[PDB]
Amino acid sequence: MQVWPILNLKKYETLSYLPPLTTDQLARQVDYLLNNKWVPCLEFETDHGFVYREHHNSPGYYDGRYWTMWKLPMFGCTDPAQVLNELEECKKEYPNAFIRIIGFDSNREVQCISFIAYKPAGY
Amino acid sequence: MQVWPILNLKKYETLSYLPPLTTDQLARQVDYLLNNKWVPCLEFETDHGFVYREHHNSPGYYDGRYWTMWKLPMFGCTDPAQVLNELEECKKEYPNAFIRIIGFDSNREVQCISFIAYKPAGY
Amino acid sequence: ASVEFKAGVKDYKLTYYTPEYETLDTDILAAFRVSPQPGVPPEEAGAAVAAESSTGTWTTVWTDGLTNLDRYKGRCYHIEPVAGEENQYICYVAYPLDLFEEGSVTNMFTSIVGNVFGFKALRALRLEDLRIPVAYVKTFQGPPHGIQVERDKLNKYGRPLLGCTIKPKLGLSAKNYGRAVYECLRGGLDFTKDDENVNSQPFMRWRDRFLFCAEALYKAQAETGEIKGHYLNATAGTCEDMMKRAVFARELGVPIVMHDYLTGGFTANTTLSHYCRDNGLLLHIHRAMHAVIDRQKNHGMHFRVLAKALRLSGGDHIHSGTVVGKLEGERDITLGFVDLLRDDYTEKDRSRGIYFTQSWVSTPGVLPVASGGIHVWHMPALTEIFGDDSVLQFGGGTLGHPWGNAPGAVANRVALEACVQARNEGRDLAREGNTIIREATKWSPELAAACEVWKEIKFEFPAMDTV
Amino acid sequence: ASVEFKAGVKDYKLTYYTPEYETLDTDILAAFRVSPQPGVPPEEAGAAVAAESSTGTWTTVWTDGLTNLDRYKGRCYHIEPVAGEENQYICYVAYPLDLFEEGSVTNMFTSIVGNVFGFKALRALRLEDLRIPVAYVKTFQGPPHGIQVERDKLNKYGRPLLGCTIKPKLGLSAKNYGRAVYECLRGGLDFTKDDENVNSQPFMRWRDRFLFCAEALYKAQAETGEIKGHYLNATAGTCEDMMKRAVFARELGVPIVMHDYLTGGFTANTTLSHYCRDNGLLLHIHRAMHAVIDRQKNHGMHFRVLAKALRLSGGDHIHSGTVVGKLEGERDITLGFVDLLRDDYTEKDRSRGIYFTQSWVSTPGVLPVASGGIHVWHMPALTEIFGDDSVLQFGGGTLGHPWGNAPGAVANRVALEACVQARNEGRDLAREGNTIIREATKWSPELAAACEVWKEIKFEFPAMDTV
Amino acid sequence: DKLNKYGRPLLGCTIKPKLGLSAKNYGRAVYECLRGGLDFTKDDENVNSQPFMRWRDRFLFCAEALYKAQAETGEIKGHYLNATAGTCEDMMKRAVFARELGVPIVMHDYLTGGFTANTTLSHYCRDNGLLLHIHRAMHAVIDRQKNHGMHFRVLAKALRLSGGDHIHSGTVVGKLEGERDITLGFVDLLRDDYTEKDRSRGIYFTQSWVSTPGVLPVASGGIHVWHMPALTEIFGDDSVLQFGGGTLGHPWGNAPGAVANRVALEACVQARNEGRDLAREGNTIIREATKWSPELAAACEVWKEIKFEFPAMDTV
Amino acid sequence: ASVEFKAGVKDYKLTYYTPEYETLDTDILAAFRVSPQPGVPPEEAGAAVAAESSTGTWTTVWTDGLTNLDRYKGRCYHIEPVAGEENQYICYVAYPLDLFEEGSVTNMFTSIVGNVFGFKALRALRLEDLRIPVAYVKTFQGPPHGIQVER
Ligand SMILES: O=C(O)[C@@](O)(COP(=O)(O)O)[C@H](O)[C@H](O)COP(=O)(O)O
Ligand SMILES: O=C(O)[C@@](O)(COP(=O)(O)O)[C@H](O)[C@H](O)COP(=O)(O)O
Ligand SMILES: O=C(O)[C@@](O)(COP(=O)(O)O)[C@H](O)[C@H](O)COP(=O)(O)O
Ligand SMILES: [Ca+2]
Ligand SMILES: [Ca+2]
Ligand SMILES: [Ca+2]
Repeated sequence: MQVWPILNLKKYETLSYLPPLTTDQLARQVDYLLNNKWVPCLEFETDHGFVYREHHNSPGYYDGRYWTMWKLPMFGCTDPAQVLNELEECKKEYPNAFIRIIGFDSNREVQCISFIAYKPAGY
Repeated sequence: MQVWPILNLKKYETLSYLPPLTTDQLARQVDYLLNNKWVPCLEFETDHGFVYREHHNSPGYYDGRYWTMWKLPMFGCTDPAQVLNELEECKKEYPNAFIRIIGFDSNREVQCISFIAYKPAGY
Repeated sequence: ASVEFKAGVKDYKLTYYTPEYETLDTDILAAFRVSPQPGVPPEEAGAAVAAESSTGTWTTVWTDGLTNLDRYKGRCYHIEPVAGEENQYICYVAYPLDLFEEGSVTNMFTSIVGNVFGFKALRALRLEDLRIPVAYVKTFQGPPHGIQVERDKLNKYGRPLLGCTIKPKLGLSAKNYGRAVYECLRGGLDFTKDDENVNSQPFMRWRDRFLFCAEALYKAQAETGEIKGHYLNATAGTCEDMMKRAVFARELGVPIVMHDYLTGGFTANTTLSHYCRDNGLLLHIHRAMHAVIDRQKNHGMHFRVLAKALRLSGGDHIHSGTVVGKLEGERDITLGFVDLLRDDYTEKDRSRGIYFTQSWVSTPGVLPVASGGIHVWHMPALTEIFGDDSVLQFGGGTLGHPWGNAPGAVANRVALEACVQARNEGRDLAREGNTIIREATKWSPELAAACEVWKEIKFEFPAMDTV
Repeated sequence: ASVEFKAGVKDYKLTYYTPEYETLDTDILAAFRVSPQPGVPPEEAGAAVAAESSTGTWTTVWTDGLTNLDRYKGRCYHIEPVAGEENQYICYVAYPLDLFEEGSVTNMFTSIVGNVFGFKALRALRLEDLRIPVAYVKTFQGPPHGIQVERDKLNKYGRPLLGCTIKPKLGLSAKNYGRAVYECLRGGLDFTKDDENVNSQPFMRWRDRFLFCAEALYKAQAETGEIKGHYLNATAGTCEDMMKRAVFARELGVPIVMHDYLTGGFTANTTLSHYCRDNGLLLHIHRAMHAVIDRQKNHGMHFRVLAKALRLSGGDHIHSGTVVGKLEGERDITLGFVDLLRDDYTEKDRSRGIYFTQSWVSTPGVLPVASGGIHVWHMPALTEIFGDDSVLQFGGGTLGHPWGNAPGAVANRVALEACVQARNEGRDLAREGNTIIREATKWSPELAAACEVWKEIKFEFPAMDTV
Repeated sequence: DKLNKYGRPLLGCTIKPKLGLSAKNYGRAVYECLRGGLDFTKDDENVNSQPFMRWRDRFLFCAEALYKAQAETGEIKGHYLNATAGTCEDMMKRAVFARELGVPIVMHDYLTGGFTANTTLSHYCRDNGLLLHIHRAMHAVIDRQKNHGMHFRVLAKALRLSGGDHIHSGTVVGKLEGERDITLGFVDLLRDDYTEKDRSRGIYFTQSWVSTPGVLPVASGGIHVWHMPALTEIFGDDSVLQFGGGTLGHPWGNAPGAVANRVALEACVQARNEGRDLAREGNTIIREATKWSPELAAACEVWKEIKFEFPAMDTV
Repeated sequence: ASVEFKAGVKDYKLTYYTPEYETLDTDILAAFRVSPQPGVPPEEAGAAVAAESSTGTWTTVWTDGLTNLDRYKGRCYHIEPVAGEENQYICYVAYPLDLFEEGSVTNMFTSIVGNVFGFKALRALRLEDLRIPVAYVKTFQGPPHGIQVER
């Protein structure tokens, strides 16, 4: 039997327990986002990469949930290259940042997609 | 579209989104203080440059507001050179301090001026 | 319009069988499966049920002249024979809006299901479905949070949530509960839970349990960086006990509590839904006892009725069956009521056992929870049946992994994320599931050990409640 | 005593079928009617039910080694075939005392009836009876007052009590409710009542109702000189609503309130029993919804189980059926559970559907309430079946008398006192009932009119739940 | 003194779509606006608690957001959390929860909630140290017409009595009506201790306030960066300037909208304090600041021609 | 269904004048008497009222893309001229049920009569009537007793 590790095993919600996504693997989630007519958005975070409680500890309140918005939601977008381009731009501007791709459904007003698309060095 | 930066973008209230004040620019704010007959005071802070909540988190309570007063409020002052002189003295005594100039209206008992006049190295 | 008072008994169908009636958009509509005794017209059986579930009794009372009995009466307005049954009929009843107490699931069940199932003149009776009009919908809080809010609170998107009941159902001490909890959450499950009948007992007192499971869960969050919860059961003997568990949960700062709505009861449930809305606690509903009422085709209340009343009373989560596991749940029926649980509009659909079109006027949807003898091999089928807005709950599928809780959790979390990825890529979960799972074991030795243990385990029997 | 951990699924009968087991006097004992699927040994079906109602799940979990699974486990310790049924067995289960939360009917039902009735491998399942050990009995308050105290409070001895539901079940205004109430109490009924589904509605708001029915009942007491009550329904959507009705009843100074224990729910019931004990209000229990669970032989929970749990939770009164009226109730079964409701000791008796000897360690007895399509002609049979410690309740039998409420009440009160006198004199109520009633009409023209109206009315059908 | 903000008008911003945004999206929009240099953001008047967004959820996420803004920028922020509600008990539950999260400022719609319930809230915020921002929704039902109703100076004086730290006061130059002279009028009534009779500005009586604290006027409604000069000259330092559409309508999104706004305002304050004439040199001062602020430049291109000029109804 | 974000101002009637709309039995319907300035089409005056009492402001905001603005927007769905008045119109507005707080008169009036009566582009405005759908009616207690009980 194996012991599941303890140190440096920070995880990043959906997809983070699979092998790192390949370039195509990455493409395919982006297509999946766009095939469901959801709106792409990028978000990034330099300082607080994981949730914490600084300002309150009542039920349902966590810090570190909000990241910062890269540019605006890509409304209209039908081209995955557009999204992967913006990922490259965000990366070049913020190479010490975690960067995630999210996908909005506006009918339900819920994020239907959210995954990590880039982690900084040592991550 | 540009993404407003995230790291090292601490701001210092009034005037702190402008380009740094020139020596003349600085003089002009001081004249403005003195032409409204307001009382110059300088204040400095080495340790806690920005607000934080150590001792309480009730509504309206922040730490880090109070800085420490350089000498007294310059009552009577009609000369701007006097004030810029004290700025220079404070700076020589406290080169690792943020220093601000403030202006008191005694009729309303409110500060009507307040701006940063010196930041330490890396700021 | 007055007529003299004539004491004595008449047929119910004289007043309460009204075939030509056009239902109003404010009426509550019931669908009964009715099995009359020999000798009893379906009309009169239909009529009986409507009368004694709304205004009438077994003989004429004079006090009806004081009111307008036409505007208050329940009405049997349509009968239809049941296919492949001797002497069995669907009877529809409309109940006017005024009959009901605003915001009380208790009062709606007290009329509609109060006394009629014991009538001598029926062999059997079963409430199949109910049409709650929108103006009655608006009198209830509903779910404290609902799917959108819950996902935004926990920061969890793109997949089903994963849960795990602590096992031995009973007999573990507090500190051991806490130990099991940390181990399970740190391997990738989002939630763990009190077993339904774990309340407070001689082997484990509640306040001790809550305490340690807080430490545990706060340690798993800290190690993994993803938000965790553990369903702390508020179920209790009295309302005052229940409220004491909630308030202590609140005071610990954790995200979620549970309640056993039917064995606690709708009056106390509603109370607890209210307090979690005021206090921002998520509310996981357990449906223990439901099968006492809802198993048989011929007699009882369908689970879609209990779920609708849960959505009114309030739950963020409800168990919904698994289809594939150790408890009964037919796929088509299950798709049915799940749709009733999460969506805003659901059209009539007899193939899925929806007898009424149902609107919810933006009452938040409820997250279905699949739990009960499932394991990694069922992952594909579960993801396909329920989709992303579900909680998948793996008790013996976690704690029975050969390598302990952490690795059991990893196996289940990996199998799930392999099915999501495969799905999102365009693969067919129903066709390719065993394969997908197979592929994932090549790189996850946690999953591989799970897969080896339970390879042959299936649960397939003749179901009882079918369409 | 330790053994290595071997993950994977085994038979339940390996751990949970224990035929040689001698029950302990602290154990809770369940009697299940079990109908296995084809292919499923009665042993393994028995075992399944015991395991998943106490400690076990569908695969081996390692965490059992942390505890002493032998002392906590539910146990199937006896199977016996069912007479005149293919593939149906009584299975007995013993549950240790530690499994249960002291004073919570909710927790005892959550284990014993929580999940097992939905098992795929069963066709059907039914809890017939439960043996609550005395040390568990002592953890409950029971009835707020109980028969002795109730009779001493109201000053009413030597006869059944007489009641009357107000009719039209719904749609009467407050002031009209109050009018009907005064008229009914002033002709000789001891009590009148809120109909179960009369809570607070658009046609009649609760606080208005309580108010006027106080005036009414205070006027009937004043005119007749005997103590009256009117069952003011506290049933409500939430505990806080419920408690508000109780507290206002308390504030009016009246003797008695009611509660719909199953549609309100055991958590809220228990709360209300507590408050009436602290506040000296009598507590009349309505059993609305019971027939949803308890009608069928093959699947559900027998009413004797619901009654026992009511006696623990707390009720001064519970409905118990009438035998002779419009709702189903077999005489022998009914004698059975009535005995379970009022007495301190009740020996095993399969002929009356008592599977267990049952002791109550002076927990007060509960008064049975017969209500539901009865009338003056049933008086003799009712008095014979139930005896003095009962409440006889005549809704359409009061308000459907041709001469109005007062005279309907007199008819029923006279018929009852004629049956008492005749009984006390040494006459046979079963043999001489029609006669006795006949004699009494010669001097009571109220009774005579009742008798003429309902002379032919009988309710006789094939029953469903039999022994 | 509580917020540590001196020497300029404060800046705020109403979250848009007025209705129909969820709680987590409200928090998202808030964080972005405050981090770009706005002092405050706010519940739209008619955002209370609804099917698309329940209040307790909103407060919680806007706390999270605002605490992240503050921490990134180091300047104190606030978000007016609307206590307006159906009953007093509901209202007081919202104030109590704002108190508990430790934020600085709540709001109330004084006329549709009503003076009784306002005075109750004003009391609580005193006893609990919450700032209290007053919205004046419905006022124009009573105060638009010269011939019939009640002038808005009357409602403002009553709000001063009842209690508000902030009230909306009109803008003059935006999408809602307010004549300059009458506006300088009642703004004086709201802030100063003594205000002499002056029929030219619609003050019919001399009014003293015996040191009742003055109320910060809030200019909001159809304004943008080109109105910055005028606003600064009309209201001076003791004002809150509020830019909903003017923040969330910026092409580059909230943070940049906020920056354009706060840049324009500090440029008018710097210009002013140097001795320039805001009424004469406004377009120029704004023009100059776009040369070094690309955020401002984008705002200024979008709304260059937008003006709001009609015959007013309430005049002297 | 998504379209790119185009900042800047547009006519209100482009989003909130909706003449072919069939009112829902849950909507809240408002009857306004509306007197536009010179130069202002009734259609745009009606639309302004509907927008600025429900979801919209004076310039396009990107955050609309995050919701479904069609299901929340107030909608001017009928204009009729007023007899014996120059430039005065009845404008009908429908408000979806989701916009309102249950049981709060204060919330209904804050949307519906909050801001619109001060709009520079109107000379005058008057709310004549409101159609309160029954599902909203049920959220209120109403009269404490009412006529029957009182007597
Ligand atoms: O005790 C149990 O049996 C369970 O925890 C399953 O444990 P395993 O995860 O070990 O199966 C669940 O409560 C049942 O699934 C309830 O069924 P339902 O969801 O249909 O109400
Ligand atoms: O509504 C009714 O039907 C009753 O008032 C009878 O009215 P009548 O007196 O007019 O028959 C009783 O509640 C039922 O008897 C309940 O049955 P049970 O006692 O078996 O629970
Ligand atoms: O709903 C609106 O229309 C506003 O948020 C302005 O939003 P924009 O920032 O997007 O214009 C303000 O509440 C009005 O200004 C109220 O007017 P007043 O202050 O005159 O009472
Ligand atoms: Ca369980
Ligand atoms: Ca009844
Ligand atoms: Ca607004």
